[PDB]
Amino acid sequence: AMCDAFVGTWKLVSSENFDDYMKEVGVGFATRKVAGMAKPNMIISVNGDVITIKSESTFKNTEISFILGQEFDEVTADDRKVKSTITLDGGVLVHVQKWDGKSTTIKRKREDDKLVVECVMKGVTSTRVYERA
Ligand SMILES: O=C(O)c1c(N2CCCCC2)nc2ccc(Cl)cc2c1-c1ccccc1
Repeated sequence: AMCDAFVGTWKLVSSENFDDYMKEVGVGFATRKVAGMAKPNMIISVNGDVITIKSESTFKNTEISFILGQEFDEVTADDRKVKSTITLDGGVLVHVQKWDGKSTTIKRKREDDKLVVECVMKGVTSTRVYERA
C-alpha cells in the first residue's frame, strides 16, 4: 500500500507551538506542562484495512486503530472524548476530531526522511517533526 510511507517507529525530534495549540484545544495548565515535555514515539502499522497509530511516552501511552473513512471513538491523551475520522487525501493522513461542538484537524505526511504532523485548532497551528527511530 501507499500507507507503507508511514509504517514504522518514529521519534519526535522537534516541536513548534504545541503549547499554544494545546491551549486552544482547552488543555489545562498541568497537563500542558507535562505533555509538552514529552518526547513521544509514534508507531504506525497496517494490517489489512486496519491502521494502528500508537503514541508512547513518559506522559501517556495512547493507541488508535481505525479503517479509513469510518468514524470511531477516541479518548485523547488530555482525556477529551472525541469522534474521530481519518482519511487519506493525496498521500496525507487527515484526522478530524469532533467534541463539544469543537473540531481540530491533524495531518500526518512524509517529507524527505521525516514524518511531519501538523495540528490546527481555529487559527493555531503546531508542527511536530519525527524521524525514524
Ligand atoms: O503525540 C501525540 O500523540 C499527542 C497528540 N497528537 C499527536 C500530535 C499532536 C496532536 C495529536 N495530541 C495531543 C493533545 C493533547 C495532549 Cl495533552 C497530548 C497530545 C499528544 C501527546 C503528547 C505527548 C505525549 C503523549 C501524547
